[PDB]
Amino acid sequence: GPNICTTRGVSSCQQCLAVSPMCAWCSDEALPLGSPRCDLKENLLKDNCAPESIEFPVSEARVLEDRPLSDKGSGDSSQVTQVSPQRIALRLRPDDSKNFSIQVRQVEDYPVDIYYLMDLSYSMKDDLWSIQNLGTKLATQMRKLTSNLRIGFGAFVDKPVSPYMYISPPEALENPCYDMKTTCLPMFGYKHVLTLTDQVTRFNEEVKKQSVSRNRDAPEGGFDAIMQATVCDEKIGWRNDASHLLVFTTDAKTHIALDGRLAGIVQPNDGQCHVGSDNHYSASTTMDYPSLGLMTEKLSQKNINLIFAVTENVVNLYQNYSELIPGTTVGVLSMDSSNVLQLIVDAYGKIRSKVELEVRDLPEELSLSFNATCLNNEVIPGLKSCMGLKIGDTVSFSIEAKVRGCPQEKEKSFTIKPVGFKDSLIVQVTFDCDCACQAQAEPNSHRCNNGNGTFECGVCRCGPGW
Amino acid sequence: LNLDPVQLTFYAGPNGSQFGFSLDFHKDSHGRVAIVVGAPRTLGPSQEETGGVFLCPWRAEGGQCPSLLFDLRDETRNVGSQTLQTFKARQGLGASVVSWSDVIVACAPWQHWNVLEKTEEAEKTPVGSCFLAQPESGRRAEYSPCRGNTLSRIYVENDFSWDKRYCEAGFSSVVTQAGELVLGAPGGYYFLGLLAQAPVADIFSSYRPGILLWHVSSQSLSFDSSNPEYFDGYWGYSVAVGEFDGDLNTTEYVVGAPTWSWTLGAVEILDSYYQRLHRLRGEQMASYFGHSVAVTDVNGDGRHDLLVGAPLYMESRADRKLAEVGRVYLFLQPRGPHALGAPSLLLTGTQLYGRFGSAIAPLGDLDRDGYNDIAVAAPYGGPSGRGQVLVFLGQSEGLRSRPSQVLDSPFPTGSAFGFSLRGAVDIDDNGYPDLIVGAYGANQVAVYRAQPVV
Amino acid sequence: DILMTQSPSSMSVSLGDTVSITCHASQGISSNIGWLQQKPGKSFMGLIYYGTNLVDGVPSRFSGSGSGADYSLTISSLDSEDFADYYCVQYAQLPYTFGGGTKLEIKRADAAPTVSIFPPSSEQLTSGGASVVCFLNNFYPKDINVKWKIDGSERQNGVLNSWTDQDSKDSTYSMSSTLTLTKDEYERHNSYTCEATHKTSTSPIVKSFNRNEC
Amino acid sequence: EVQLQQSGAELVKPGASVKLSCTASGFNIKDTYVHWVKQRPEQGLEWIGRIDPANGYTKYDPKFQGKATITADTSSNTAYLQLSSLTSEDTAVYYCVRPLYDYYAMDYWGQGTSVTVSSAKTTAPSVYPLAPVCTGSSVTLGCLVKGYFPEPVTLTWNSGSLSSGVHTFPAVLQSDLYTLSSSVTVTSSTWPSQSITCNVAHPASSTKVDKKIEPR
Ligand SMILES: *[C@@H]1O[C@H](CO)[C@@H](O[C@@H]2O[C@H](CO)[C@@H](O[C@@H]3O[C@H](CO[C@H]4O[C@H](CO)[C@@H](O)[C@H](O)[C@@H]4O)[C@@H](O)[C@H](O[C@H]4O[C@H](CO)[C@@H](O)[C@H](O)[C@@H]4O)[C@@H]3O)[C@H](O)[C@H]2NC(C)=O)[C@H](O)[C@H]1NC(C)=O
Ligand SMILES: CN1CCN(C(=N)c2ccc(C3=NO[C@H](CN4CCN(CC(=O)O)CC4)C3)cc2)CC1
Ligand SMILES: *[C@@H]1O[C@H](CO)[C@@H](O[C@@H]2O[C@H](CO)[C@@H](O)[C@H](O)[C@H]2NC(C)=O)[C@H](O)[C@H]1NC(C)=O
Ligand SMILES: *[C@@H]1O[C@H](CO)[C@@H](O)[C@H](O)[C@H]1NC(C)=O
Ligand SMILES: [Ca+2]
Ligand SMILES: [Ca+2]
Ligand SMILES: [Ca+2]
Ligand SMILES: [Ca+2]
Ligand SMILES: [Ca+2]
Ligand SMILES: [Ca+2]
Ligand SMILES: [Mg+2]
Repeated sequence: GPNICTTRGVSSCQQCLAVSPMCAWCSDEALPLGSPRCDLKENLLKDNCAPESIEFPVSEARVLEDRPLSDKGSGDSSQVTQVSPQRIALRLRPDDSKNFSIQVRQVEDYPVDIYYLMDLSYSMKDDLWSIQNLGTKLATQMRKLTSNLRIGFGAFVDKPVSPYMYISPPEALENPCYDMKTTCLPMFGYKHVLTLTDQVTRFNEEVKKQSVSRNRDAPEGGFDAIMQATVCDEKIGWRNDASHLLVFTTDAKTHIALDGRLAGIVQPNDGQCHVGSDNHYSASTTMDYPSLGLMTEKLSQKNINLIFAVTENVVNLYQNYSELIPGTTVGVLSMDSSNVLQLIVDAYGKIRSKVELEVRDLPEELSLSFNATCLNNEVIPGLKSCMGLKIGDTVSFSIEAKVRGCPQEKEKSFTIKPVGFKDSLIVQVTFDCDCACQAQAEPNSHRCNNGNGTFECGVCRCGPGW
Repeated sequence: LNLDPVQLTFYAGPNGSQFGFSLDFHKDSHGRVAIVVGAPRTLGPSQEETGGVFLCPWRAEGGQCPSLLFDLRDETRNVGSQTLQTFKARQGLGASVVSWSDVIVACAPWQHWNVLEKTEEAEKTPVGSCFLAQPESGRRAEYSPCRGNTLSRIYVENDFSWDKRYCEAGFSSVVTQAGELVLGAPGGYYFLGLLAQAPVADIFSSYRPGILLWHVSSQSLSFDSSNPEYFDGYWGYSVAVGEFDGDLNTTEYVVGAPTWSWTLGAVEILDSYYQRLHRLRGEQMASYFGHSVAVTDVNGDGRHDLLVGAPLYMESRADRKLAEVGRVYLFLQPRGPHALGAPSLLLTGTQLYGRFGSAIAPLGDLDRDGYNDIAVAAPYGGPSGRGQVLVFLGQSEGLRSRPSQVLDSPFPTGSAFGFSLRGAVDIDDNGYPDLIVGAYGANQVAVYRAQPVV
Repeated sequence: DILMTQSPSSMSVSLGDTVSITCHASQGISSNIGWLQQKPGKSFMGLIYYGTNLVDGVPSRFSGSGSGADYSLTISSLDSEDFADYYCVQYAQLPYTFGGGTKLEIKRADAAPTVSIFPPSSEQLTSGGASVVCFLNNFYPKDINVKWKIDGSERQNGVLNSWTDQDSKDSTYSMSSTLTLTKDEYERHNSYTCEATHKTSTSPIVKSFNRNEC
Repeated sequence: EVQLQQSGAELVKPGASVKLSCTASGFNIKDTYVHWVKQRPEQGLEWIGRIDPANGYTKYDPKFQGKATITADTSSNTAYLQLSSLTSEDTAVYYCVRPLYDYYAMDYWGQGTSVTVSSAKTTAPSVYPLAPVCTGSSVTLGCLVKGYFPEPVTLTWNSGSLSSGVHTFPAVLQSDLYTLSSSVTVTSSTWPSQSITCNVAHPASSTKVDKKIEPR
């Protein structure tokens, strides 16, 4: 009987396919006048339509790249596969929908960068002492999780300018601890000390030569240091295919954007590297502290996992900041950093305990839906993220793409990528809205009103200008 | 709505002087309006930055302005077996400016100060200082309420109580109709923040050059605190005055504390005795809620309303993502003795890092409909990021949710167009209140003239 | 400590005169000096602070000046109330130190004193004491020297002198000298004299009496 | 208006102690420095020390280290000066001082508190008439008030009647006891024609003696 394909009374092959994903078009010449050309593929064959003249696209989804998931992230020149498949082809006719899957694994024995960024205001004098063997201790424990570890060190205090800095007497500049009975370093903003390296004894020996400084106000310029440790890629030495852990230790409040005006500083932070050959932050006294939003941007851009390792007296503070900077982890630090080792290990576990999908460059007319499978084959509808995972675990997601109508551009592509991951699933979409018979149309046909029309797919169409 | 964006007027100071960092309208004893302009990095005598002030006569063509001269020489006084010292290098004269009557008040928040007694010292610190001028008569005075002569050791013993050594007085400023100067000092009491008030008349009558340390008996300072909620709160980062207690004889203060309570931020309303009448807490940490405050009755009931700027507010967006755009809060004063409730309206910026709410200027009644209006700056807003100033009109129920007019910066990138604002004054005497906009990055000031509604 | 040498110790002047008091320090004090007024039998009033600045309420006819270690107080057109004590004080260094002081006195024509001697009363003699009194009333200038003589020979032990401030009426001065002896010692001698030396006479004004004799 | 209202005159014995007070009127004592100054006729003016009533820190001239002890109570809005182990040399007038504008100045002064140190007991005066010797147009009489303690004494003639033409000299300390005198001048036709009396009152011991001047 009649259906939406016929009852709509379409005018062409293109219009026929736009009715519904189930409609088909017969471009055969030998077709009765009363019989419609736009019907179910079954009904057309039933009416003796030539099988070759049947236009009926089917929405499909085939893989192009399907590398197997790596069992180990060790070895290789980063030929590690974390996502599978890596690339698929997607074909969709108007108002239709096709589905596909994706697998994501938290690969075992993946390389790791750890940059130790340390508050070295006066209260951290004791902390320096307890981490003099952190490099080797940390190596021993991380060896259980990875075979490619690199570590590095940086330190901060605050903007070396009044009123954060003591500027009298002249002695105080060289030795801020003059009015006490000790010596400390001249005040410094942020200084890089040790580029990421796998030679962990370098960490120990650099640390043993470090010492604290002293400044006036409780809040410190750590956020300056986080910014630089993030955007100075080559100096810090972050690797392309590795987890990036930025370990921030402090026992105090922090300066934030717009604080700088108390030092006469109004220039917004530009999010650029300003650490040169002297390994000190040169814009410390000229550029304001960075905003949370700008930090978030750069951390995300460089795939840095920030770890707030702070003392109990400011845990709530940094826990709250962490909520304004997604992907950030907080750990409770001892008054002498004696527990900083276990803190870093726990954080690394927490960091790799989550898989959260993200979409880039998704066309307007496309919408996606996600059904997740975390744990043991337990499906979770309307979810695109798993938690509570361990290293070596694997999760998968069912995805369905729904296109609205037919867009102008017939070929577009987007990306499915887990947060922080290197690999990703590229989806090459193709919008099959047209018919093949259109490619062989007869303009100014002598079948269509004395040349006043075009003959395509077995019917007459009004030409251009009409 | 009816500011003229076609024919602007441009004033300009020296390159690098940050001319336009602060500004205000000034009326001489005859009512002739001019523009006082602060230029906090203007060069001094020793070819060193000390800041400066300019008094711009009104001219449709604009151009260069004459200097309002102040003493830029460092001072020293050996008295009472001590040595008093002022340091004006990089003091930032003109980091704030305000006019009242025929008097101008220009401040240098980062003017430093020290006291030497033998081998000990008070420490060289930015107490800040304000300079007062009566341009017509040539009278000059100074006011630096945070200068002390206590030695460093003493503060240490008493755990830094009543420590005003880092006040940075003049960081913000305002003057009551009665002629009481109110200075914000965000570094007061070891960075809690304090307010210093004193009648302009008594400043002039009690000041003599060379004394450096003198008493202003009629002055009033806010109080220290041991509540950590106030620590590093920069109470006085911004300041304003208004009528909020229903007693027209008393003048209430509005104080911004953008890092109050571990950077939650706050704004407080106080009586003239610094007793707290209300507190508005920030909505989001590090948003700098209280960066700017504005008092004006926007809904025409005769009750002053309160606007607060949080230029770093991060608006929530799809996929659990935040976007720094800035926000402005409107608080309508309720009838009679009642607390200011929740905000009546939230205005939220659109441009990433735009810093919508960095400045908020009452315009008075721009379109002359009976309701006062405001201008909000986004110094790095607009599709180009060059800066934008948005106008919102008053109405019976508060403010309109959408702007009536948007002013795109005419200056290049980095001008900070809108960082400073001032309205509610008819400079060309055409019967419509006008707007002056500072762009210290370009060392210029733009004047937008209000015209009849079209 | 800083020594403050104030000069002159006193000056005799008239109404309308323009006068100047000076104050010299032992070292530079950079205008860290104040000037004070103390009207007769009353407290102090601030005149000048920091060298040249008038205290609130002080007339403009007063004025301070000078620098380094030499300063001056000037009063243009003296008023009847300006006749009083004046002091300088430095506060350049602790301890604060004051000047010797300067007293403004009313000037007038010279006038010789009216001398009058008085033997011991009968009452005092019966009690075992003996006081000879010698009044010297109404004279100008203030500078005067009294000398007691017993039997022609000078006596200095047991003399008690007292001077009055410049009289409000005639602007003259007066003095009272009293020689106290025991009853026994008073009768060892006969002649008792008090000699007055003033610039109004080269010859001293003598007045005396003889015991028993009358 | 700024006023410094000090305590009343003190009359104490050597070796004892006394505590003077300086109450602030029309302002808060805590606003400025408060100094103390000592005044004597011969020695003149001497700076004792200062206090900052806001915190109680003090400075002293080393000459007064031991005797002088300056304190302050913001509650009663008063400053104090304690003197100990008193001596005859501690007999002086004591002023409390504060500045007007200049932090270090000495502008506003109290009325001053008189202090007298002595072991003398309350002794009544000995009034003696002073008649001239056995001529001119003008005559002069006298009166001698000797050996009284403490001060003061009111002296008049004919009970306030004869006022003009009189010279009552300041008291003088004579061995822990005061001595005073007074002269009066009239015409020869007045005396001994008219009776002249020397009225002397000493409220301390409550005595009002009157001696009539008789010729010789
Ligand atoms: C890190 O971030 C957290 C989360 O915001 C902050 O914690 C909040 O701090 C505020 C301010 O102190 C607290 O405010 C108040 O809420 C109370 C209601 O409490 C209940 O509910 C929570 C669960 O959400 C329970 O934990 C709690 O025990 C209660 O069951 C009110 O009672 C309070 O009232 C009084 O004070 C306010 C001013 O704050 C007055 O206006 C009121 O009139 C009244 O007098 C108040 O409203 C809030 O409860 C806290 N939340 C949580 C979850 O702890 C941290 O402060 C922040 N830390 C740092 C360092 O930034
Ligand atoms: C009695 N009551 C005391 C507190 N009070 C204040 N107004 C007040 C508030 C805050 C502070 C400070 N916070 O922090 C600073 C401490 N410093 C320790 C050493 N640190 C060196 C370094 O870290 O390098 C820098 C930080 C000082 C001091 C005083 C009211 C009166
Ligand atoms: C997400 O999960 C839901 C189930 O919770 C899936 O939906 C059902 O899918 C079948 C497939 O044939 C339909 O017949 C049902 O009508 C659906 N039920 C609903 C929607 O309530 C859905 O397909 C999943 N999506 C993806 C992309 O896997
Ligand atoms: C398409 O969806 C169906 C049901 O949701 C599923 O069984 C099928 O495996 C999906 N196709 C692919 C390629 O995963
Ligand atoms: Ca520590
Ligand atoms: Ca700091
Ligand atoms: Ca009021
Ligand atoms: Ca209102
Ligand atoms: Ca309006
Ligand atoms: Ca106008
Ligand atoms: Mg610190």
